[PDB]
Amino acid sequence: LQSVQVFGRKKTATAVAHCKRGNGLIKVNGRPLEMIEPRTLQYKLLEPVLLLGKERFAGVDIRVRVKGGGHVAQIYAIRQSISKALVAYYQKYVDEASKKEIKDILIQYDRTLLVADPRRCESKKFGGPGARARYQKSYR
Amino acid sequence: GRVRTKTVKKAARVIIEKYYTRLGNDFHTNKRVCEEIAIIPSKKLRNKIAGYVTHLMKRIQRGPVR
Amino acid sequence: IHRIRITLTSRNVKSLEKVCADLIRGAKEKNLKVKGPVRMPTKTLRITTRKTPCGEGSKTWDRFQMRIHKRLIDLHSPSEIVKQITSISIEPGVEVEVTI
Amino acid sequence: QISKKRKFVADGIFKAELNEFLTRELAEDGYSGVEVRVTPTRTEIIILATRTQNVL
Amino acid sequence: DIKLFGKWSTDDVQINDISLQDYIAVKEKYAKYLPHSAGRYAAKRFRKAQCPIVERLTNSMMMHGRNNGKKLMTVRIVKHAFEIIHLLTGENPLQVLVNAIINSGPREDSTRITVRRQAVDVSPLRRVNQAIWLLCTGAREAAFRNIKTIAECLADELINAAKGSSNSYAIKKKDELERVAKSNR
Amino acid sequence: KLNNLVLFDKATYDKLCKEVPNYKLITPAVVSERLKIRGSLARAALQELLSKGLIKLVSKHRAQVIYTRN
Amino acid sequence: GHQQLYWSHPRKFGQGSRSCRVCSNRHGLIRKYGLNMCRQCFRQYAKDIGFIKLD
Amino acid sequence: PIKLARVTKVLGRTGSQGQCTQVRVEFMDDTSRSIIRNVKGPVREGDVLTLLESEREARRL
Amino acid sequence: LVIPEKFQHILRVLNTNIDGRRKIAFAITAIKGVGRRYAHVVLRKADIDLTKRAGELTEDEVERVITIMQNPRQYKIPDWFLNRQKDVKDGKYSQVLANGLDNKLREDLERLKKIRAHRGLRHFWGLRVRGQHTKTTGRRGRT
Amino acid sequence: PGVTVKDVNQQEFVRALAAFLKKSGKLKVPEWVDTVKLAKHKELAPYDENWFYTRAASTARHLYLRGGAGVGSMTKIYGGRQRNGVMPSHFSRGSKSVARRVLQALEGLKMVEKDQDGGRKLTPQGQRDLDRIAGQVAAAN
RNA sequence: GUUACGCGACCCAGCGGUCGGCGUAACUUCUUAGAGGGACAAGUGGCGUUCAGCCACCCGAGAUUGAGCAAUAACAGGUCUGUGAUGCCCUUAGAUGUCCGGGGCUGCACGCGCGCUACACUGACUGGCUCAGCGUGUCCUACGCCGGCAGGCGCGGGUAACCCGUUGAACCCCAUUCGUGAUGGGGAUCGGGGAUUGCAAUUAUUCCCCAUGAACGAGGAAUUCCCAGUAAGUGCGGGUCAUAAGCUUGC
Ligand SMILES: [Zn+2]
Repeated sequence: LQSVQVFGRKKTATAVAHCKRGNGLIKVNGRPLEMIEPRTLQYKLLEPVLLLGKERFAGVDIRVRVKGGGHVAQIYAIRQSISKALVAYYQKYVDEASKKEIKDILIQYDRTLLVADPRRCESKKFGGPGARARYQKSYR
Repeated sequence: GRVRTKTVKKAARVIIEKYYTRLGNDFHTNKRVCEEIAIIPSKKLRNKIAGYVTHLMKRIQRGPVR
Repeated sequence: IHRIRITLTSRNVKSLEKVCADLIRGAKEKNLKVKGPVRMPTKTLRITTRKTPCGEGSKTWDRFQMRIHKRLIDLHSPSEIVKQITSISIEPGVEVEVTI
Repeated sequence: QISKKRKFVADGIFKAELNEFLTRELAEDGYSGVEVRVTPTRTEIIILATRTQNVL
Repeated sequence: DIKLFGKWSTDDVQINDISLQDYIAVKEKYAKYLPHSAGRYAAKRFRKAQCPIVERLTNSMMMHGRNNGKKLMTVRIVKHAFEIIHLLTGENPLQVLVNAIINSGPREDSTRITVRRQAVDVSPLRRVNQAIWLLCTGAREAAFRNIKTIAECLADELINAAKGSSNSYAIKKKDELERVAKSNR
Repeated sequence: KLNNLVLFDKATYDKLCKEVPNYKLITPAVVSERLKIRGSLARAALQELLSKGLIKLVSKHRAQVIYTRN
Repeated sequence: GHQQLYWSHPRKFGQGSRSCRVCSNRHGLIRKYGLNMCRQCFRQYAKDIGFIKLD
Repeated sequence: PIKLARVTKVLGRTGSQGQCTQVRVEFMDDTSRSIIRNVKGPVREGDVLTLLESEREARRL
Repeated sequence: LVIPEKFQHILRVLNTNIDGRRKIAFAITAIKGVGRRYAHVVLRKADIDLTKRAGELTEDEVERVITIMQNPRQYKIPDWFLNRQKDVKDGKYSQVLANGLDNKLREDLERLKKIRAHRGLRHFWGLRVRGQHTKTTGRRGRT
Repeated sequence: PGVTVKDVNQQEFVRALAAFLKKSGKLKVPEWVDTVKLAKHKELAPYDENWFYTRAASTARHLYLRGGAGVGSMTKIYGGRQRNGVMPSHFSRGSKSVARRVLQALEGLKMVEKDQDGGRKLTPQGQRDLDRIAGQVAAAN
């Protein structure tokens, strides 16, 4: 069999996508890709498909399992974990030029799709309520 | 704010005078040399000393160094 | 030949992994199969204190901390064999518990 | 039985109180420290000093 | 090809201003499917200059900290305000948004050098994003204690500023900051 | 202090079936302003002209609903 | 007092029941993990217990 | 009278609080004459300024 | 959705004159002793469809609504739901509405003052009752 | 062809299932359905006159995903934000007598059974009709 | 933990679709945590005494992450109410020792400081849908019955990557009702009832229900904090805790 499973993550939302050989199946936690909430962020999950075309997703089945984070973090985790899975599938089996043809499209559009943003929550300090904010000081 | 302190500049000059025959213009090569001839206590220091030796290798190659 | 599990809990990693790797190799010349040391996550104890004994000051705080490292190594052998490997001198920070 | 987050704590409270009594008791004969060897066999405590004959 | 909200093309969008065309980013390189990009813009200077101008707008709708991180709420405001601009005028709202920034850009300000002020010129990045400041706060206070909704008021604020009319809050504040600037040259 | 109609009288129901379907924009925020009617009529009134098919639904959301001429 | 009211007040909870195990203080006790030390006497012995100050 | 000018050099930041900066621009009528003006907001080299009142020459604030 | 001819702009179901323009679950809260929680279960026990405003109810329907709220034990409304529960004179479970709510407040406040309870002395002194701090708040109307 | 519950919209699926649970009128609706706040973090009665059918529909839908959910697992699903006037808000649980009478009325319809471990799991009869009601939602579009 | 496989449900025929249904074959990608690795201003181009260095760009996870530690000299800074750290003084049996009972530390013409909740439609309400992370536990809690609710009664589990717990958190998201009116915004004040903790609830301990429905329509002069996962919104732990967060400390 020809399968691969990569990850792609936002803050604490880790998403792993299993990429077998199959027929055009993209679903997340058992649910179809078009029915993932929030539906305001519908096109951010479809930026893998709308850029490259469905025909580059034709020979595979994609099954994304997602854990952690929040609603908006998990949308950016899925679209990264899809876009890194098709690159690993067109590398371990298909030619390096076929990888480079879609590596060029996914860097021209939204570098976040392949390189994870390293920003995490800066810790809270005892001066104030947040990381940087301080409690209000009074003189007289 | 990448100014190198005296403990990096003094240690790098004594290395080149003792081991000029081994050093080149590759950082990663001289990174492996600088841990071979020296008891450097930390890795982040080791990259700074090796990073200043390789900078000096170009100045030595063009002319003399004070 | 049955289940026998040894838990290794210490406060430092360096003394713990020295005791740890001493027990893997001890069952290797015994030709006793041993599943490698699984690593339980670190428990971290986080007392936070006001740092001045009076109450006057600019409200600094003192974050004490102590992390506990835990290791489990299991063998498959009767009690005739295992306790001899345990009987060696064990480093003073590391705690040993043998499960029957 | 006891919780192991409590067990490491109470062992620290053990040798802290132990080190504080031997500081007060052996203040006059160069006492320095206590090393603790809690074992399931006999627990040995080694008292470090420079006047052994006054510890004895 | 990349249509915003799946509906609005960026192909025919043209900037009829020489100055504000390096600094208004809606073309095919800057074409996105949603105005929720989650990009790192505020870590280097002038990197908001290549930020897409439709989602600098949705970032500025999150003010008055009652609704401060609710960016998904502000996308569906900008979504519905684009439907209304099409129903009222009949063209691509991305064209109307471009004309609402050009006509509302204060091209003369006045710094302080006790009271007397010197007329200075405005950089082409400042007069873009000060216009974004004016368009949103014109939409916000015109929608506050009114039954007229925020996506309705954001639409009409962009319609009136694209026409150059003196109805909207953005144009008359753009005109006030220039009249004060002219009287202390 | 403005008082609105909670129910249509005869002379404003006429404007509803005549003036309202000729608008480029039909939303309960605009319709309730031009007819001086309370905002819960303007939802019920525009769900009534939609059932006749005299207007065209272009979007629908829990925040607002947008119609147009037909 | 005599045997029936000299210590008769019930002390099974509250601050009257819990004292520092070192200096017999009643305030600022750290009850966490059975320490039962007042917070001043705690940070005196915090390294002898073995709490390493990392942050 | 329309005037469009192109920034060719940044000449440091001027002001009490340093709130603005001085530039050296070339007009787009002819690329020969150059005036110094003091613009506020972030400015790069090469971006276009529009000028209401030309010929003012911007003495130091 | 057109206005009826019998559309009552006002309704006097008690000594309170209530709006006819409000929806019926919220018009009858103008009556004292009826809040929004109580106003729904009276309208569920009368089976008025709550989408109707307070003007379009006929006189026979309003007569039924005022019957049910004045007799709550009879129409399957529980004892934990009422206003005066286990009354300090009769032991009754009743829902005082308009002036019976106003008359039994003073009857509860004069009873506390008559026996000179500490909760009754502070109603007479105009102070707070429920043990709040009075050093820094409630300074309105005290100068 | 073959459609499961997860293959279709969820917000329409409770609207299809609650019409089904009321149609086959065998569901045991208790007496106090007209006077409950439905949780002590709410403040009014639920606006739907028959909320029991749409609460029993969603409760039946949750057991298709995570079985072994007892009553204490059902107060967590229908928990929400309690506003405390001038004090800050907190999480608060749903009503236990609602979730108990819902699962017991789903027990008396033979959609659910009790489990060897805790909670109540669906029946194969319960897994049957949910996929069929989902087959009619996919039919509608 | 994953994948594979074996059964099992269900759907409509496939070495199909879903399953946190069940069991075991390879495996560490995801989880954990060890060892090493990695970034040095190294490379390129500028600028610079051609030094020290600086700017920009390539490549890259990263081209200043955030803390902790922190000198000499001080200050009549605070703490004798942390100490069986302590000099001197005072008291020492009708006690300034100590216990017990009751009260007070909450008292309200008023002034100020840190906060909380708000002034609503970018909202509230009622449903529906769907996502955390630190961390704690002999007290934490699963499940079953009872009650409308707070709660109660049974059975179990966890001294804890084992159980609670896949911590089904809020905001958000979708659908409802409302309609610019101190309104269904706001929830102060206060009446009546119901539970729980405790030796004791009155000066309401908290908790719940029903009623009551105040100022407040963005705040004068002033002034605080802050530049990136930051401000702000938003909820959740820990500390204090028999009962317990409008606080603080962390997530
Ligand atoms: Zn102490």
